[PDB]
Amino acid sequence: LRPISSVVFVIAMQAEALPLVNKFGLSETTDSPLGKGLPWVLYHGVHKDLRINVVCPGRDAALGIDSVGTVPASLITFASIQALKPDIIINAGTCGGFKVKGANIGDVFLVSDVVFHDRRIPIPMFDLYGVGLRQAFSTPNLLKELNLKIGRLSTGDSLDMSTQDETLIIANDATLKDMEGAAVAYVADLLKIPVVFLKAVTDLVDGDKPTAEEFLQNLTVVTAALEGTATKVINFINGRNLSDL
Amino acid sequence: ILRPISSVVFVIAMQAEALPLVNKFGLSETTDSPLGKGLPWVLYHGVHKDLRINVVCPGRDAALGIDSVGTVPASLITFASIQALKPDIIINAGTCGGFKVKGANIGDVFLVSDVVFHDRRIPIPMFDLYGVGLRQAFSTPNLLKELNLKIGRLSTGDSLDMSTQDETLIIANDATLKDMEGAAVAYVADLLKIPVVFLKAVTDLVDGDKPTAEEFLQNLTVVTAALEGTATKVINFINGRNLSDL
Repeated sequence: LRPISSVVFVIAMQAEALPLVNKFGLSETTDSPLGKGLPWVLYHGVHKDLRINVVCPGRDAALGIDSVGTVPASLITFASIQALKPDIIINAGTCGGFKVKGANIGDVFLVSDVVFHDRRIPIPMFDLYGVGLRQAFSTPNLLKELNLKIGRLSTGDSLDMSTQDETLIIANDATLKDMEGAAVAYVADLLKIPVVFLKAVTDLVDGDKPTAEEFLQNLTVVTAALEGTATKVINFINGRNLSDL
Repeated sequence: ILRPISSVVFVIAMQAEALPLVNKFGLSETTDSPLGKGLPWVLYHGVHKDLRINVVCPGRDAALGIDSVGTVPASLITFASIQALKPDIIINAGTCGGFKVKGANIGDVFLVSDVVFHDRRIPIPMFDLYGVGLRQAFSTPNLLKELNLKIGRLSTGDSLDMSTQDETLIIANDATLKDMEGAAVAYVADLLKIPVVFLKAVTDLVDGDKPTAEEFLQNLTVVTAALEGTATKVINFINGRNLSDL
């Protein structure tokens, strides 16, 4: 095969992208290559053997909060793949974790496989489709070298967790809970692009703090840990082919 | 210079829901992959009188062949169709559950006034309203006057069933209709500034006495014919009119 030459990061919140942007000296795109009048942000750069791009769903028109959730993440994954034809996608972001599954605040996890906990369609065939079980691209050398934790990720468009959500998340044996991962994998699967995840724990879903409060409290520090890992991930990938990880 | 509507996109989640409409207007399946290669998405195009008509579906899933329902695939095809096909107006036609307390009956084909999500709960200020994603459908007063369709709020979520948490939000948002793509089509259409209108045909009563999946499957064929019937009259009404006339 050929060495990986192009990597796209899909990152939901702009402050989580920014340190990575600055670290690799990436520039904000000016020519709206993913479509006109869109709030989306793309940062581009060439670093050693890798073209590097980072896409975010951008600041919402009303208030400028990050356009989080499965739909915007799915849109930018699709558009950036079609526009750039990367070798690999990395969906980097924050997530909730389970203490009983070994998750701690500030851990940056790799993901083995990914599901939805909030697409409940109680009809055969549709049920499995809804769950949308998908495997992350195998990166055994990356995991070993960086000494990263790993677990199943469960995706849904809510930050909190209803009773029904929790039953499905426990049943699927997830270590991690986010708001976009499985939608990224659906699009990547559709377009035959390998996908890796980097999910950084801001809050303990089985813990003694409310989710929204804990997430907001740890966001700044955990973002920094996520940048430290994503940086190492980029350097590791440089000059390797997909077989090497 | 402004002009009468020349191009319409239909976004339809299930192929069987799209076919009656395809047959009615003699549309043919595109072979040129206008939205991108290697995808399961299906596009039908044709010309009826003064209007070019595109019907797009998220396609049958690779595993078992079932319709790729839900907000993500709908929002992708909306996005790709807008960019490639450059429509004047989008119509999101599909089936939905209805609340009989809100005046909905099985076989009713509604015109949506506005749209929300009931399954994006982000209990943080600013994020909360964003998650709900309240959006107004394009104003079509004359169409409503002509066609006499019931109207009401649509509430969107990626589940066919309704958890207790979903219900609380659906009740408080005073929706008449419940579906699986609507608010996401609206989101995408807003982003790209395309007028969107919704035709939602009631297959099951969320506050009735029949299990949802069961009632939906039972009524799907007859309600799909009803939906074709309304969409046909919508297409014929739009013909020759500008946006501001509906």
